[PDB]
Amino acid sequence: FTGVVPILVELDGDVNGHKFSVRGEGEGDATNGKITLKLICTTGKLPVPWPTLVTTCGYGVQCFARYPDHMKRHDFFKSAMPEGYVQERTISFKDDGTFKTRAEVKFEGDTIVNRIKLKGIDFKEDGNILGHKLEYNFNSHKVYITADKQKNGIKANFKIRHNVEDGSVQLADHYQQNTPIGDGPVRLPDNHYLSTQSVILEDPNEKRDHMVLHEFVTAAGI
Repeated sequence: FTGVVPILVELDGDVNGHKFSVRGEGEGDATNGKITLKLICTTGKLPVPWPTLVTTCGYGVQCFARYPDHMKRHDFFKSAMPEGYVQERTISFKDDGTFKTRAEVKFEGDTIVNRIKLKGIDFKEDGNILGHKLEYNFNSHKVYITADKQKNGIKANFKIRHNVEDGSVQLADHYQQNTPIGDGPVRLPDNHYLSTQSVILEDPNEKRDHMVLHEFVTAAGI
């Protein structure tokens, strides 16, 4: 992770029966804590607004967080490489439905690959998610990481705030658990967080339903 590593993202999902697939490619720079991704919906029109997938694909790969020198001891993500780790989540949108996600992150050659299955249920058809009322941007968060010795992994907790067009804010509770795939020693961390910032852009020469994602993540709190 000292250099620039290519990324591959594969997502197969169905939210309230609408099946969709999303494929993306980009590169992460852990040294500077940067991520860039172009993600494209291959099945046509995305049932859900793009920001709701930012965490799934984007916060999907968190190896590329920049852990400062005095905190390098707590970096589970890089510590689990190259065998990889499993990333499981329940994302519950307040007063609406629920994402439940299983993802595997590992190296396949010089490339890091993020493979996800997503299944969402109980969404209002005129609610903020299925009716596409979310603004095409993303807010700044704190991913609170904590150790789970019993599962030899970590747990994560954060509240994502999705800006709504009318000025309101759609809250999304993330409950995340990570487990390493490899038999080796991974170090399980003291309490800390990952402060995240994101911008969401467009490729003008891309006409398929897509999103261009930038992430900026640095660890803090020790």
